[PDB]
Amino acid sequence: MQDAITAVINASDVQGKYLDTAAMEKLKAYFATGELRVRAASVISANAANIVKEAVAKSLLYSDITRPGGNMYTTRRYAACIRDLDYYLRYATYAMLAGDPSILDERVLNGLKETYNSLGVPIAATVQAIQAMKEVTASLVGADAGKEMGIYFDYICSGLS
Amino acid sequence: MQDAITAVINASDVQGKYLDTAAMEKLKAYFATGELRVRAASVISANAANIVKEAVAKSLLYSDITRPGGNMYTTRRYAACIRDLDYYLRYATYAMLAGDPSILDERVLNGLKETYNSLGVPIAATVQAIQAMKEVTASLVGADAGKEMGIYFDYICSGLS
Amino acid sequence: MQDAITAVINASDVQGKYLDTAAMEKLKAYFATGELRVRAASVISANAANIVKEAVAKSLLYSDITRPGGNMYTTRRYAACIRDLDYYLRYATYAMLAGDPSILDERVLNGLKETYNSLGVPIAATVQAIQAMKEVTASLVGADAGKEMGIYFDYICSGLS
Amino acid sequence: SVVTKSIVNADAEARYLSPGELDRIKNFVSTGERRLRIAQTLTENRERIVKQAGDQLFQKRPDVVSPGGNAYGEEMTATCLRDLDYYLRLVTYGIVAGDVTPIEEIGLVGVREMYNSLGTPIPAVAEGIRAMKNVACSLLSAEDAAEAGSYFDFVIGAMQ
Amino acid sequence: SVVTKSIVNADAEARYLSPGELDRIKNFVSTGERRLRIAQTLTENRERIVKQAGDQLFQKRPDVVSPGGNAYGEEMTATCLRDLDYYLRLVTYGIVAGDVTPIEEIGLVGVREMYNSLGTPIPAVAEGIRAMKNVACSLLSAEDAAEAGSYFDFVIGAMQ
Amino acid sequence: SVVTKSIVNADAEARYLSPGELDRIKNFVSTGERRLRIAQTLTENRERIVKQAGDQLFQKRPDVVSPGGNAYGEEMTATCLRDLDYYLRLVTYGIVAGDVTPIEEIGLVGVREMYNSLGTPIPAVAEGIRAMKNVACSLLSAEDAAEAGSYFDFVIGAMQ
Ligand SMILES: *[C@H](C)[C@H]1/C(=C/c2[nH]c(/C=C3N=C(/C=C4\NC(=O)C(CC)=C4C)C(C)=C\3CCC(=O)O)c(CCC(=O)O)c2C)NC(=O)[C@@H]1C
Ligand SMILES: *[C@H](C)[C@H]1/C(=C/c2[nH]c(/C=C3N=C(/C=C4\NC(=O)C(CC)=C4C)C(C)=C\3CCC(=O)O)c(CCC(=O)O)c2C)NC(=O)[C@@H]1C
Ligand SMILES: *[C@H](C)[C@H]1/C(=C/c2[nH]c(/C=C3N=C(/C=C4\NC(=O)C(CC)=C4C)C(C)=C\3CCC(=O)O)c(CCC(=O)O)c2C)NC(=O)[C@@H]1C
Ligand SMILES: *[C@H](C)[C@H]1/C(=C/c2[nH]c(/C=C3N=C(/C=C4\NC(=O)C(CC)=C4C)C(C)=C\3CCC(=O)O)c(CCC(=O)O)c2C)NC(=O)[C@@H]1C
Ligand SMILES: *[C@H](C)[C@H]1/C(=C/c2[nH]c(/C=C3N=C(/C=C4\NC(=O)C(CC)=C4C)C(C)=C\3CCC(=O)O)c(CCC(=O)O)c2C)NC(=O)[C@@H]1C
Ligand SMILES: *[C@H](C)[C@H]1/C(=C/c2[nH]c(/C=C3N=C(/C=C4\NC(=O)C(CC)=C4C)C(C)=C\3CCC(=O)O)c(CCC(=O)O)c2C)NC(=O)[C@@H]1C
Repeated sequence: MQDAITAVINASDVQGKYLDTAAMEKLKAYFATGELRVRAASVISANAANIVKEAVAKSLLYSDITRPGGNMYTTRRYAACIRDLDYYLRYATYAMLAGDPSILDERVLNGLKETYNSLGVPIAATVQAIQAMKEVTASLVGADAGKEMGIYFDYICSGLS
Repeated sequence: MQDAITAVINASDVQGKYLDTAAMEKLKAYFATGELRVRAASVISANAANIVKEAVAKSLLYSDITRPGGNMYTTRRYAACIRDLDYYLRYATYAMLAGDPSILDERVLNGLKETYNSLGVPIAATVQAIQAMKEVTASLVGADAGKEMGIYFDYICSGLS
Repeated sequence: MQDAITAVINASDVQGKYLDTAAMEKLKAYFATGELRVRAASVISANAANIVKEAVAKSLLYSDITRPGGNMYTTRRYAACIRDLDYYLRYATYAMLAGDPSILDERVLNGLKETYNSLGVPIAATVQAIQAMKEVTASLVGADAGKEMGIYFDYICSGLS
Repeated sequence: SVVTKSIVNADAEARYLSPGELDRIKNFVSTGERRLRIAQTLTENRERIVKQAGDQLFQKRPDVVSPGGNAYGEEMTATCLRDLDYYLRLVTYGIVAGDVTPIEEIGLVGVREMYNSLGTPIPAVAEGIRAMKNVACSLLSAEDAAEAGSYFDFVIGAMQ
Repeated sequence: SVVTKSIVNADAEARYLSPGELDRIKNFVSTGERRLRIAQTLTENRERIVKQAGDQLFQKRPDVVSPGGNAYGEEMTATCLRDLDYYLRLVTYGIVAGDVTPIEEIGLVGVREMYNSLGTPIPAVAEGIRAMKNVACSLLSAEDAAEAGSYFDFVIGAMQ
Repeated sequence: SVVTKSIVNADAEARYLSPGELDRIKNFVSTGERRLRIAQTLTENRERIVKQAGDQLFQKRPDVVSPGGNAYGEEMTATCLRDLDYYLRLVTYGIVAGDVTPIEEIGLVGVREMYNSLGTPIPAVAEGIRAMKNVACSLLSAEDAAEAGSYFDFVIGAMQ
C-alpha cells in the first residue's frame, strides 16, 4: 500500500534522485495536514454505523429496489448492501488518512464493476448510496476534512464506470 | 438447487404475490406425478450399470473412436467415458425426480462444452451415446416416465452445442 | 514429460503399429548419443552459476536496464532475474538430456510471455541474456553438445514471441 | 422440499437416492393435497389474520406504536404490518414445500443485520409473528394447526 | 525411460541431476542395442506368439470360448486375440523404454473398469498374457528372457 | 510510514484504526519537520559523506581496492562508491518515512543473492555503510544523530 509520503519517495527513487525540493514540500504539506486527518478519522469511527443508516434512508429505502424484485429485496440482500456501504466508509477513511487513493485501487476497485454487472447489483444506486454518505459524513467531520473525505468518496464512485 | 415446487414459489416470491391460482395447480400437477417418478427412479437405479453397457455397445464400441487414435482408445480413456455416461444417468434421474432441469444447468452443463472442445472429447459421439441411454432406459421404466426421462436426457444433449 | 524415446513409442502407439523400422533407428540414434549428453550435463552442472555470471556481465550489466528505472533495478529485481536465468539453464539442460523439448513447453513456456508483458519484464533483454548463456556454455561443454544445448536454448527463446 | 434436500445429500455421496430417501419423497407427495389446503386457507384470510394479530401486538407492546418507538404514525405503523404480511406469505411457502428453507433464504439470512440498521426491536417483531400463528391456527383443524404451527415457531425462534 | 523418470524427480527438488542419476541414464543407454534386439525379435514373431498362446488359453479356460463366455464364435474370439496382441505391443514398448510406465498409461489405468463393463473375466485375461510370456520367452536367450519376463509379470499382476 | 503500517494491520482485523494507532500517526506527523531537516542535511553533504567514508573503507580493507579484489582500478572502484551513494539515498528515505520498509524493498530484499553473483564481499560492503553512518552522524545534533543512526545500523545488520 502507498500513502502520500511513500508515494513521494517512490517517484523520486525511480529517477534515482535524492529527496527533491518540490518533494520536500509534499512531505511537509502532508505533515501539516496530519492532525485534522486523524481528528476527522476518529469522528467517522464513532458514527460509522449511523453514517450508513441515514444514507440508506435518503437513497435506498422505501423504493422499487427494496420491494420484491429490486435486487436488495431479501433479508440476505439487505444485509449484503449495508455490508458493502460499511466497506466503502472504512476504506474511504483509510485513503483519507493515507493521503492517497492507493488502497482503494488495490483492495477495492479491482474488478468490482465486474462481479457487480455480473450479479446484477445496480451500479447507479450503490453510487447514490455512497454519494449520500459524503453529505452525511461532511456534516460531522467538518468542511475541511469533508472535502478530503469527499475526493476519496468520489474516487470509489468513478471506479465503477 | 431447484425442483418443480421451489421453482413455483420462487417465481411468485419475485412478484410478492401469495401462491397464485395457476401456481396452486403446478404444485398439484407435480404432487400427482410424484409416485411414478419415485417408481421410475428406483428402476433406473437397479439397472444403472447395464443401462450404460448396452448404450455403449449400440453406439461407441467396435468403431473408429475406440481403436488407436479415437480419443477413447486407452485403458484410461475407456474408463473415463463410461464414468461420464454414469454421470449423465445419475443427473438425468435427479432432474426427473425434481421435475426441473435446475441441477443439470447447475452441476453439469456449466462449461462442459469448453473442456470438451478443449480435451478433444467428440461431442457428437457422446451425445449419441446418451441418446442411446434414452432408448435403453425407456424400455425398463416405461413410456410415461421414459418421456419424462427423455426430456431431461435431451436437455443434457442440447447443453453441448 | 516426454523424451526422445517415449516420444517415438507414443507416435507409433497412436497408429497401433509395433516399433517401426524408422522408429527402431530413432531409438538407436538416441542411444548412440546418450553418453555425450550425460557428459555435457555434468559439466554445465559444475559451472552452472558462473555460466550465468558471465552472461549477465556480457548483456545485462552496466546498462540502462539496471540503473534506476530499468525493471531489474532493485535488490529484489536483480535477484529475480538471475533466478530466472538459473531456471533457463536447468531446463535447457534437462531438455538436452531428454532429447526433446517436452519439459520446456510443459513446465516453462506456458503463458510465460503473458506474465512478462504483464509485469513489464523486457522480453528482448531476457532473450539476449540467455542467448549469451549459449555462447558461455558452448565454450565448456564443447561444440557437439553445444549445438545440442543451443537448439533447446533457442527453443526457450522462440517461446516468448 | 425433501425431494430437493435428498438429491443434494445424495450427490454429495455421489450415488442414486437410497430407498429410504425415496420412501420419504413418496410419503411426502402424498401429503400434498392437504398442505396446499392449509396454504390456501391462510392465504384467503391473510387480510384479517394480519390485522387483529396486528392489534394484539400493539396492545402488548404500546412502546412500538407511541412516541419514540419504531412503528409510529400511520406512516411507520403501516409498514410494520407490511413486514408481518411478508412473513405470512413466507409461511405458506414453507408449508407447501414441507421445508423451512424458503423462509430461511427469503427472510431469515440476516434479519437481525437488517433490523438493527433500522433500529426496530426484534423481540417485538417476534411477538408480531407469534400473534399471527394464533390468529391463523384458529382457522385450522386440530392437525392442520399443529403442522402449520411449526413454520411459525421456527421463525420467532430465529428472531432472537 | 529412466532419463525421463530422473528429470521429473530432479525438478521436484529443483536441482541438476545428481551424479547417481546420471550414472544410471549412462548405464541404461549402454543397454540399448540389446533392448531393441529383444523388442525386434518379439515383433517378428508377434503373429505366432499370440496364436498358440491363444490356444494354450482356450484350453485352460474352455468357458471363455464356449456358450455363455465372453469370447464366443469367431466374432468375439477374434477380438479376444486382438486384445492379446494389444498387450504384446505394449510389452515391446516397456522394454525399449526400460520402464513400465508406457504399459501403465496405455493399457493399465482402469483396465478393470473397462473389462467389467464388457463382462470379461480378468483372471482369464491374465492367463492370456501369461501364456504369451512363455511363447515369447522361448524365442529369447537365457538373459533376454529374464528381463523381458518382467514386463509380462507386471501386467498379469495388475490384472487382479 | 506508521500511517501505512497501521492501515494494513487494521484492515487485517477489518476495523477502523484503534485509538492507540491514531495516537501514533498523530505523534509521528509532529516529528516530521525535524525528520525532513535530518534528510535535508545528509542530502547536502551526500557528496563528501561518501568520499571520506569511501577512503576510511579502502584503508581498513585494502584487499577491496588492490589486485584481485572486487573494486579495482578507477573502473570498479568508481561503481563501489556508487553502491554506497545508493544506500545513503535509501537512508534519507527511511528517515522521512519513519519506517525502514523503503530500504528493505528498494535495496535489501536479496542483496546477498545479487552481490554473490558479482563476487563482492558483503562484510566489506557493511563496513562501507558503517563508515558513512559516522561521517553523516558527525554533521548532526546529539539526537538527530541517534535516530538517524538506526537506519544505518539496520542496513549493516542485514549485510551479514
Ligand atoms: C448497496 C449499496 C447496494 C447493493 C449491494 C449488494 N452487493 C452484493 C454482493 C457483493 N458485494 C461485494 C463487494 C465488496 N466485497 C468486498 O469485500 C469489498 C471491499 C474489498 C467490496 C466493495 C462482493 C464481493 C459481493 C459478492 C460476495 C458476497 O456476497 O459478499 C449483493 C448480493 C448479491 C447476491 O445475491 O449474491 C448486494 C445486494 N445492492 C443494492 O441494491 C444497493 C444498490
Ligand atoms: C463418452 C460418452 C465419451 C468420452 C468421454 C471422455 N471424457 C473425458 C474427460 C472428462 N469428462 C468430464 C465430464 C464430467 N465430469 C464431471 O464431474 C461431470 C458431472 C458433473 C461431467 C459431465 C471431465 C470433467 C473430464 C476431465 C477430467 C477427468 O479426467 O475427469 C475423457 C478423457 C480425456 C483425457 O484424456 O484426459 C474422455 C475420453 N470419450 C469418448 O470417446 C465418448 C464419445
Ligand atoms: C532476467 C534475464 C530478466 C528479468 C527478469 C524478471 N523476472 C521476474 C519475475 C518472474 N519471472 C518468472 C519466470 C519463471 N518462473 C518460473 O518458475 C520459471 C520456470 C518454470 C520461469 C521461467 C515468474 C513466474 C515471475 C513472477 C513471480 C516471481 O516473482 O517469481 C521479475 C520481477 C518482476 C517484479 O517486480 O515482480 C524480473 C525483474 N528482468 C530483467 O531485466 C531481465 C531482462
Ligand atoms: C411490525 C410487526 C414491526 C416493525 C416493522 C418495521 N419495518 C420497517 C422497515 C423495513 N422492513 C423491511 C423488511 C423486510 N425486507 C425483506 O426483504 C424481508 C424478507 C422478505 C423483510 C421482512 C425492510 C426492507 C424495511 C425498509 C423499508 C423498506 O421496505 O424500504 C419499519 C420502518 C422503519 C423506519 O422508520 O423507516 C418498521 C416500523 N416495527 C415494529 O416496531 C414492529 C415490531
Ligand atoms: C482374450 C484374451 C480375452 C477376451 C477379450 C475381449 N475383449 C473384448 C472387447 C474389448 N477389448 C478392449 C481392450 C482394450 N482397449 C484398449 O484401449 C486397450 C489398451 C491398449 C485394451 C486392452 C476394448 C476397447 C473392447 C471393446 C470393443 C472395441 O474394441 O471396440 C471382447 C468383446 C466383448 C463383447 O462381447 O463385445 C472380448 C471377448 N475375452 C476373453 O474371454 C479372454 C479372456
Ligand atoms: C563498495 C562499498 C563495495 C563494492 C561495490 C561494487 N558494486 C558493483 C556492482 C553492482 N552493484 C549493484 C548494486 C545495487 N543495485 C541495486 O538495485 C541496489 C539497490 C538500490 C544496489 C545496492 C549492481 C546492480 C551492480 C551491477 C553493475 C550495474 O550497476 O550494472 C561492483 C562491480 C563488480 C564488477 O566487477 O562488475 C562493485 C566493485 N565492491 C566492493 O569491494 C566494496 C565493498
